[PDB]
Amino acid sequence: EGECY
Amino acid sequence: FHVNKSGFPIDSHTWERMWMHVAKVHPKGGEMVGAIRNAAFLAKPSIPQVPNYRLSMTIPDWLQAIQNYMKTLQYNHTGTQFFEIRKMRPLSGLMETAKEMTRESLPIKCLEAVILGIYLTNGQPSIERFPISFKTYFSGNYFHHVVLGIYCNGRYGSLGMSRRAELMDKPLTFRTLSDLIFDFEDSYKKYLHTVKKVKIGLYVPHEPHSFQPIEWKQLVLNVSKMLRADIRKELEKYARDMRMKI
Amino acid sequence: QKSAQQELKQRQRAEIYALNRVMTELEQQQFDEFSK
Repeated sequence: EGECY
Repeated sequence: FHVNKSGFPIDSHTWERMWMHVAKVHPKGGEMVGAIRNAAFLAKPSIPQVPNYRLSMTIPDWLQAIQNYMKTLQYNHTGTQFFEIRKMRPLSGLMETAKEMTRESLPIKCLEAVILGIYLTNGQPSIERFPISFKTYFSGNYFHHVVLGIYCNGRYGSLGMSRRAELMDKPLTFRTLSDLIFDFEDSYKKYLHTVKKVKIGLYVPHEPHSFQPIEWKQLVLNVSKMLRADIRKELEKYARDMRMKI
Repeated sequence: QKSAQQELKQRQRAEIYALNRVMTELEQQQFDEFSK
């Protein structure tokens, strides 16, 4: 996902 | 937002890229990186024991042990995700990666945590697992996040990993899916996030077919456009459909 | 063989956790500054 939040 | 695609040990390109990112991000940059790289007396971090359900454990204590294990791995603030997760890969492949997480024992972010929570709860049929995905908006940018929804003994909860303590694990005390989702939304608003989309997956099979992947988006609600009465209406309908195996 | 590779994995892991602690402390400070 990347940002997580 | 780099991902390690090189396996372990991490290759030069991926390793040097990680260090350059954190050097840029951190205000002491080069001094910080130089203090760690090739330091002669770095603590060897202990390796936490992988949790395993035993009949002597209550289900909440077992779930808490899973969550504590994830917390001990730590949320990955390095900027380099260490385990590649292709979300559409069959579960059989994702579970090999989850095992690799327990073997290499490194920090993880939200998507890796969901895969890991599936792996560690596989084989306890009393626990139903399903991904919950969020798209949020904060100060002009969109953010994506995912946790592992849990349904057990008529109660909902979650496992996960987030930068924020209120956007990950939730105890098995929510009587409806709506209550669980609305608790995430209320938690997000503490950080001035507006939830744009909520995606609910299907139950993840404990014994999936060889090629079965996780289904991430069986229900998609554009919650920013809906009144809360309609959000609850739609979540409750879908949750009833889940519980009936329709 | 695979021996020198395991040594590299362990050194990389020690550095990763050292770095992750520092970055976690950074994110904690920034989050504290925004929430004030």
